Amino acid sequence: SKVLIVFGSSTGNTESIAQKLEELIAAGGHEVTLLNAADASAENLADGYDAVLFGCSAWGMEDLEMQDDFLSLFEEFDRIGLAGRKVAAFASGDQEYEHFCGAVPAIEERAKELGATIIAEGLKMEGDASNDPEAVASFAEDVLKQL
Ligand SMILES: Cc1cc2nc3c(=O)[nH]c(=O)nc-3n(C[C@H](O)[C@H](O)[C@H](O)COP(=O)(O)O)c2cc1C
Repeated sequence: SKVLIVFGSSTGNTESIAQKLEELIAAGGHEVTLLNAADASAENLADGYDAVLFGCSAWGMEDLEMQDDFLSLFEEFDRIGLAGRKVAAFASGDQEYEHFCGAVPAIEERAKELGATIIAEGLKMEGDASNDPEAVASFAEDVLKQL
């Protein structure tokens, strides 16, 4: 299967998780493409992919709850081509904040509204990939079960 992992990361944490997921998922035999959301154009972004994984870190303040680069992309979700495709979401955040990884449920929410099938429980965790390999590895296995 073909997987696109698009992430918004401001200190490299979610970027980290995204590299790890690519690693684990390629070891599962699949073609993976890793895309920084700062470099992504929403229009037809999902063409050709069997599954799309969305990474987005949590930022309660100034920023309209989402990571910068991901907010610009998320607001164009209906241009991506998500109808009929498999989708899952993951984030890095901090439990000490009132709303922990709030982008997770919204990504799942909008995707599903645009006709995508959510294939794994959304990953909410703190730090980078190495901070919590067990959380990353579960997310990956769940995705890999739907590929
Ligand atoms: C300005 C500021 C606001 C934050 N707001 C939230 C938030 O409300 N919810 C949350 O879960 N984490 C919040 N965090 C934690 C960050 O999202 C956390 O450091 C995360 O790992 C960063 O991910 P990234 O490096 O991939 O962008 C905040 C951190 C900073 C410093």
